[PDB]
Amino acid sequence: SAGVLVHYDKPTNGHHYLLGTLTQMVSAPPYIINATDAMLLESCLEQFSANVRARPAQPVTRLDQCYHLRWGAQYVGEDSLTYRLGVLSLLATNGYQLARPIPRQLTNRWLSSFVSQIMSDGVNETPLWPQERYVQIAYDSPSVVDGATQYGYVRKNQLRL
Amino acid sequence: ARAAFLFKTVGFGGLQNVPINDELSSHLLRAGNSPWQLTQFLDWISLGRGLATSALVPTAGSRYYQMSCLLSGTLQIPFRPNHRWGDIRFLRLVWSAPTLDGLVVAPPQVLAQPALQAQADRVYDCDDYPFLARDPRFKHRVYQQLSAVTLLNLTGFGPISYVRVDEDMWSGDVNQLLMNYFGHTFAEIAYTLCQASANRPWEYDGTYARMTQIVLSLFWLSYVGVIHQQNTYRTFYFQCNRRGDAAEVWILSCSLNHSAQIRPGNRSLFVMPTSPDWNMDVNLILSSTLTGCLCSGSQLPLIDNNSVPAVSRNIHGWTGRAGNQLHGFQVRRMVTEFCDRLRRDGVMTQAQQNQVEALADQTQQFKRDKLETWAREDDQYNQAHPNSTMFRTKPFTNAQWGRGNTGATSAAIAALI
Amino acid sequence: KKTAQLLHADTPRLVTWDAGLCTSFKIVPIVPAQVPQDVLAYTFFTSSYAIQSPFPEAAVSRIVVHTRWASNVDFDRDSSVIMAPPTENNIHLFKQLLNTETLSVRGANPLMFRANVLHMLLEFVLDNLYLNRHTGFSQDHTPFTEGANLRSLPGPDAEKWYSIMYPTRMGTPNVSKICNFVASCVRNRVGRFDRAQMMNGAMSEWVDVFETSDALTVSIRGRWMARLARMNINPTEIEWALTECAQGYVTVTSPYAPSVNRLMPYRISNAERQISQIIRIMNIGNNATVIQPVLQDISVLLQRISPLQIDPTIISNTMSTVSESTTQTLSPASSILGKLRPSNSDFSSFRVALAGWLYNGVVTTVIDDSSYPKDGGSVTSLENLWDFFILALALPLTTDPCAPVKAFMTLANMMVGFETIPMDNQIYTQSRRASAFSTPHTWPRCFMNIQLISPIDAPILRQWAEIIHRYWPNPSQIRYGAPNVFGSANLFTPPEVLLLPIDHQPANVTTPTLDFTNELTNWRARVCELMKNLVDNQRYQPGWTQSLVSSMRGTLDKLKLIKSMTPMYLQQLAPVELAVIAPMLPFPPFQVPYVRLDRDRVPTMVGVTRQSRDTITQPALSLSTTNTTVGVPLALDARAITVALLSGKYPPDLVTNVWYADAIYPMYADTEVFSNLQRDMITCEAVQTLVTLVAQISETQYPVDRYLDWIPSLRASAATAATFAEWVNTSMKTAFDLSDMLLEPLLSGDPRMTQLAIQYQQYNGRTFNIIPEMPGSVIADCVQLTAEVFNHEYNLFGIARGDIIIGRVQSTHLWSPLAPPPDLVFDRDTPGVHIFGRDCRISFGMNGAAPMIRDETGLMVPFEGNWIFPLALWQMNTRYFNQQFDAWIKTGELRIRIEMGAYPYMLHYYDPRQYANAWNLTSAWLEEITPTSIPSVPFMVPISSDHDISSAPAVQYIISTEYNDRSLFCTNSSSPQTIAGPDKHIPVERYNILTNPDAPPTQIQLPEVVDLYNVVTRYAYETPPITAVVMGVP
Amino acid sequence: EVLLLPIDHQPANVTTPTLDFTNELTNWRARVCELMKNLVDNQRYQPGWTQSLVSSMRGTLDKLKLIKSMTPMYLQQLAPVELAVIAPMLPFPPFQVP
Amino acid sequence: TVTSPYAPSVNRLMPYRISNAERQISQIIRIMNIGNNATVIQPVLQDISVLLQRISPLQIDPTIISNTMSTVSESTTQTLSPASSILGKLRPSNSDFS
Repeated sequence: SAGVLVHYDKPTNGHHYLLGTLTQMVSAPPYIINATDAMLLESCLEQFSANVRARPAQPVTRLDQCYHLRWGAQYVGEDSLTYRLGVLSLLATNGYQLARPIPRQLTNRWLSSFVSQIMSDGVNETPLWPQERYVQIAYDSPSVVDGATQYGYVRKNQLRL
Repeated sequence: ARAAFLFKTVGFGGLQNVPINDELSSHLLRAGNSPWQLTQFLDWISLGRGLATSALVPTAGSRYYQMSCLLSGTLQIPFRPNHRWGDIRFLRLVWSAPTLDGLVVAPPQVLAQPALQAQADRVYDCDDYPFLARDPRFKHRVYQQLSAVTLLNLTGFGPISYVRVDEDMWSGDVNQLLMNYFGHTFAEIAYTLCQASANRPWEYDGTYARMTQIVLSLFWLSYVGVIHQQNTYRTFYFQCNRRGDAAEVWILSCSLNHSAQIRPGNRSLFVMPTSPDWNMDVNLILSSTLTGCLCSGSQLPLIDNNSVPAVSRNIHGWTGRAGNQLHGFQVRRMVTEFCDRLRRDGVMTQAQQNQVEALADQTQQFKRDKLETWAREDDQYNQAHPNSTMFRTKPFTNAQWGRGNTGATSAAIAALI
Repeated sequence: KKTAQLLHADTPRLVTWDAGLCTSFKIVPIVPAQVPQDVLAYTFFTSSYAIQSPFPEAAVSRIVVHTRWASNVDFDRDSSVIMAPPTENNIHLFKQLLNTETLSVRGANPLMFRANVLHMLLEFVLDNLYLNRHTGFSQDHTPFTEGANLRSLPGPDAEKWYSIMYPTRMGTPNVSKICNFVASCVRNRVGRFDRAQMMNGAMSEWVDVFETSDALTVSIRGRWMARLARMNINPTEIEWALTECAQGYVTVTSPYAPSVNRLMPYRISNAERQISQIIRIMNIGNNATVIQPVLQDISVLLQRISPLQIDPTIISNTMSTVSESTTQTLSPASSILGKLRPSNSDFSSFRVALAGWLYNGVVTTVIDDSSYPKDGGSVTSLENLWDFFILALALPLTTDPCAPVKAFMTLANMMVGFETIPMDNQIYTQSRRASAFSTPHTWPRCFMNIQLISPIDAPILRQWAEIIHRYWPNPSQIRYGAPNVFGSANLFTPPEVLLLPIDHQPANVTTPTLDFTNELTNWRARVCELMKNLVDNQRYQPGWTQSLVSSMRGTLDKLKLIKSMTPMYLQQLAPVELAVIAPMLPFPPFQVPYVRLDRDRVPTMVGVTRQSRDTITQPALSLSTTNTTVGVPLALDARAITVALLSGKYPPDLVTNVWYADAIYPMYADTEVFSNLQRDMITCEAVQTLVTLVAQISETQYPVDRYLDWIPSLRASAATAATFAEWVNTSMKTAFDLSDMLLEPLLSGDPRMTQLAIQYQQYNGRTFNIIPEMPGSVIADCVQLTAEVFNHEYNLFGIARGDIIIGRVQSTHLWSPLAPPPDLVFDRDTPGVHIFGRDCRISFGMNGAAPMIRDETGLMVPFEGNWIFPLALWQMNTRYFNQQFDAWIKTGELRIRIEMGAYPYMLHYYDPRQYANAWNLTSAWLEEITPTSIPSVPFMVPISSDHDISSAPAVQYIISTEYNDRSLFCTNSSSPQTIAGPDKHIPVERYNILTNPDAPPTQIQLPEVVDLYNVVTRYAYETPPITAVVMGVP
Repeated sequence: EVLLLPIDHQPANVTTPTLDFTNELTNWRARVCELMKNLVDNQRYQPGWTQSLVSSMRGTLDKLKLIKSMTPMYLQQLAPVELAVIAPMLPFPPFQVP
Repeated sequence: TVTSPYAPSVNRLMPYRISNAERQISQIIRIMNIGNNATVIQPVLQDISVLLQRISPLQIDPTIISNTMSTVSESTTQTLSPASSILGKLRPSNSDFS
């Protein structure tokens, strides 16, 4: 009923799944967050920071840091926090960058504002759509997981940015 | 294990549409509105004790083909790229739910609007449709039956069966379960295995998977004539008293006279009948059905592209560059093969062979006449009613009546031992 | 009645055996043979030498329907269809349904015919659900066969059965019709010709024989056997399923050898259990008196199985640990031992709280309101303090999804006059009673986010909210059951999974010693610390001595450290017990997901649907509107639960494996689940049969073929559909010997748009649906096959098809009125006919001018010609039409064609050598027509002669439009030939298996022609009880 | 030649479905039942109810909503016909304002 | 349909044709006759309602309600329940439908 998460790039001790418990995070002043939403949010922020700070000669521990949702999509609505965080995770993995600085030590109020922006009214313009089946990469995206990694990533010649 | 869930639909027989119409569809759904007919099929053939016959379903192969046609026609609505289910109709029929439980008659507003126009020889993937991808148990439960449909619709001949010989399959639990089936016919075992498969999908190397593979190997080895009462496979064999008749019965038996020496290792092949006689033979259809119900939990070796027609090539998980070939036989010659192998082994005389061949010749005469007459009636109907254009049985040509590769498949199955 | 049906339901009778003949048609001799004649010497006939003959020896023989006239059965379905010969009146068969307003005993309402036939066909199927039994054989000691094996029938007078059952054994000394036919047959197809002899010195498993029978009931019993065979299971699978069910605390064995074939039909499909569960849930809705005994039964069983027992003194002694001085007026320990108030008889209330965990989808357990403070809570009083403590311990055990807010508000009501927090409105204020907060809408907004509570104004409530939000118990799941035989009935949760509101952890040790790492103790620790905070207050103390503040914190540490085995037991032993018990329950578990504090996910509605609305044929669209809500709350006692939580005790020496092995063993010898499965199958069969039969008389949303639309039927309404469905239900219950409810939940409504589905919805608007798949049914398919056959063989059932012509015809010719020459018939397309409808008006004649009646074209015609009438026009103007037209039909040149569609008939025979006139019969038939009923049509038919006879006049008045003489067998069966009258020989097509030598033995000719000599399979399977083959270790 | 009615009329047809919301009276019953479901749904107009009763009210309202009565059908189709048949024969002919 | 045979004649007399004004005048007289006396109008309504009860095929069976609910109280201890409350107020046991 809660989602199931996975890393495809370099999981810590081998292939594994993460299942979230039904606790919540109330530290954010105006918003309540389930555990699975909190994990997706922290990882996507990490990958955005790593994208912006990237340098061609500077290696990184992992090329992808965002989580992927593998099970339990049918329990999540399109107005919800989990679905939008999944879309944002896919965007960050593709190489997208937020148009606003991310501080090197996050605070509660900043996270509150960020979540409020995520749940603000509007629609999604980018042509990237979530699928629990696999992780889809654009034709011309500057990622390099596909050559080094064999499982979980598929590159589409017709999905281009 | 299996990673891809592709299937193939039926192809037009020169007609302008899927060869099913409203009349046949209402005949199928008279006692249950579910398109997944595989249980109701089992209630119609009546354990294979006689020659089943209906006005609209003259044979068993007719019903199998008509179930294939209905699924192929109707599953093309939810598999359009927009993935909508309740918006249009196929031959007055609409889907009840997003989860494809059954079929109902279209509401008046949809009846006013036109119907979907299906296409021949389509190949679809189960993961494309979101409601299938979301629920794995549902996907496997329906993919068993889709695998059976693909096995019928892969080539132009009859159904395809899979035979495997391996010593490490046997174990303690397999022995314990196999002892219970002593004295039962092949059809009864097939029924029970199909119901058990319906309730719970099987592990990769579970007891039931190895059990059903062993059962198929026993049936085919007895059918060819390698194994009998005086030459057993760990004391187990299949027995027919009335070889050659229109509705044969095979009984699982145990005997302590001998045990055939078996070479170590793993071997397998794909076999199929080519003559139209398969339309009236229920054991072969049930063997193909068992292979289909197995295919959901396991992965079979790929079939070569050179043994299949052009449109059925390079299917992701079914056909491949250099896979195994198909071994095709036709029924009447295989009876001579059976009698010859028995007579050479020394357990059968010449007069008994004479009687068996005479009975088989009579049976083949009757079957050929009936099938040709039904073909003529279908042609006449298609000419009279251009708005229906249906087929009651899978089409065939005269050249399929001759023998071909029968000796080769017989030799290969004997060489499996 | 409903709760008894819930606890246990009647087991249907499936397996029944027939030892007679598999036939339901009978040949009878309508007219006697003319043996002592004066052209042939009596020595010619084989009747004078007393040879028993396979067929009646008579001048006329005819086929009639008589279900099970040759059978010998061990159980009686008691639904026979018995038909009298056509020389008798058979109207009573057609006037059994909706003919309650018919006055005459001799008439029936035509518009009801299609209703009466369909029910009749159902009966025909229900009487033939049997299995053919293998009796025994003997070898022929005579040359009449080539050493054939002949079968023996139990019972008296088998010497006639031997002559009936083997037609081809008779000698042929004669050139009669019977001798010619039986000489034309083949001689090697009599008796047995297959045998499955598997073990020496035992019964052969089955045989295949040639014998007298009909193909229709052979098909029916073949389908029945196929269904029962798919239902079969073997002892090894039963052993594995029982071993899985007990989680390893029970071992049973199975034999290992070649054994005889058994029949134990118990495996069904998952959809059948789904449908049964939905039917039961709509059967139970909104009634607490129906479900309360279920929980009582489960609680008693939980006490029977479990090692934990409740010892109240474990609290009392600790309470006597400290002493308070005899110089004070209030004492904490006295308050505890007064408000807790144990008597050990309330253990049920504890167990009932656990059984409720299995049913939170239909039942909700809530704390009784009287447990709360009578006038509200004040922190200054000690009773109110400990009442808060009792409630704060007791609430987590319930399945009420609003327990956390109830606890928070129970404390907030205590602080009124001490601290304040903002509320949402003026109606639900801080002084509102906490029980009023019973829905997700009443949850206050300060509870969601902690910024709305001041840390400086209400620090205690800030801390309590934090404690609740981060330290409430977590939900969990366990595995149970054995779906390889029992399947599962889980609707919303996945099969094999049982959900709990409390986290579960298995034990590593079989000899446990006290441990406090369990979640329940951790909660109590939070509670006691929070109590200490507000007791230490200097604002609370003024009325209390400082030693009293100290003694309060002391007693808070006594209960913090009580030796309580209840918490560890729930964390480790109780889930195992629930998983063991659940598969044996007669009402299987039904749950919706537990949510901890996620208000966007609390379930707010559970609804089943049973019919559809207007112009909506798809269930997914109509479920959201047509559903009906289900559920009741249940009241529990807080003090009992709290005492049970504080005072749990294990036996002094416990080894868990031995205890559970000894406890669980007896309960697995009971086999009620194997009966429940057969009950489920029968329920699903009945539902599908109802749908298929109802679809015939009225329009519905399912696709079904329609064979009987040539039989007249009324404009059915909701009342007629309900009345038909009640008859269907009665027949279904009588056949399978059921005395309790069946299909009756469906009948409290309009049965013309039935459907079954369920849904539940969340607080945020998300809804989840279940739509079970229709599994198919064999009774409905057999009924439709009976309809297909009836479409061609209606004559054997007593029904004639078409219309009739009334008109005088006089000649000496000897043709039959059931097959008249084509020149006596006319139709609508005939040149010169007049066609009448509604607006016929008769104008009288004057001064010798002929009277006239109005055509449809507007022309007015006199009373002579060829007229076409529909039946209703004569019905609605009976007396007037008789008095106007009968003279002109009798003597004049008027001939009238009456359109009837389907009708019964009666036969009258006569001697052709004498004068015969049929006016009396036809006048009676015409005059007995009423607006709502008609009698059987009378026909006059000549008797056939085998030698010369002279001719005589005859007058006929009724003829049929088409061939309606299919129920005739041979005429003059003993003479060489028939010279005069209708001539018929024995029908070759019925005996095609014998007359055509190149046909396979298993051929059938349905639905066109019913054969009367077939190949039948007879079985000898064993049907033992499960206890006989599966044996447990004592 | 006119007789006035406060209800609509339709041609007589004995086979009309029972749950049909094209009939004004059945539709009116359905709308009232749904409004009461809205009224009781959130329990904000019923303080002082100690234990929850929303499921029981909803169940009773659903049972009353889908009931199989023929009276709205009869009033839509056959009652106007009966009134029109009786009307010309009455000793006191009708007197109606619109 | 109604029919009435006759033979041709001109000495037949069946005086029954009048105008609309005469009927309207008589109706106005009959309206003034009531004079707010209810005893004048009570019989008319009562008899017309009984005639309608005779002719109409619709019939009223209160049991349809009781089966739809299907609730029974063990005792007075079942203090508060919606289904029993509505059944008690509707009173199916009374059969006066005037």
